[PDB]
Amino acid sequence: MATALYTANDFILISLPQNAQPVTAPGSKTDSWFNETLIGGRAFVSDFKIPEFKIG
Amino acid sequence: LCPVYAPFFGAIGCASAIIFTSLGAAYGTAKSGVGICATCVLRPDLLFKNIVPVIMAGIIAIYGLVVSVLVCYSLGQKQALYTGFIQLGAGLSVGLSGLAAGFAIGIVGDAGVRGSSQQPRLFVGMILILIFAEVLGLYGLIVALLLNSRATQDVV
Repeated sequence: MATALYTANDFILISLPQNAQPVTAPGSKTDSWFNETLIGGRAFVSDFKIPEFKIG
Repeated sequence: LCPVYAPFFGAIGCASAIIFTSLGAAYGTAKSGVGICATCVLRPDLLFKNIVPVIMAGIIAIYGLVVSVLVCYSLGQKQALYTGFIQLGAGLSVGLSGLAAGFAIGIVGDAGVRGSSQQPRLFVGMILILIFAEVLGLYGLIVALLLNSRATQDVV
């Protein structure tokens, strides 16, 4: 890049269905993909899972 | 047939090959530098990506330098007037066409680096238009080389 400066860790939050599959890499699980495949393998993937509350 | 005032035209052809290509390259470098130094204040990461109009301007001055050196190494005191006329034509052919190529490179480069920070896809269009603008000086280089190849061919 050069249209923006970053020098501090940036985050993207995703949520996906747990049955999902990437079509940029078929034959992969989403979790396995984040670590290995995603941006040259240099992605740090962190847990962010939360459970059910009570829905009206 | 080979008079005394004959290397005057060759000296003017050796001067005008580098003078007008340097004027064109100087217009291109000035316009593109005003563009870069106003578009890379906020986007400094693509500074070294935008120096390509300035390089395309400098290749025009290199084109003028090559023709001026080749005309310089064919001068002489007792040369023909035909040789002086061909060297004048070969100097003007590269000079006043590299001037136009430098005008085009400066205008296209300014307008392309001022808008390539907004749209990142415009860079491969700016490079493509600057190729057509630099082939304008390459044509004058080809005409100057083909003239200077015949400056001393069948000369008495």
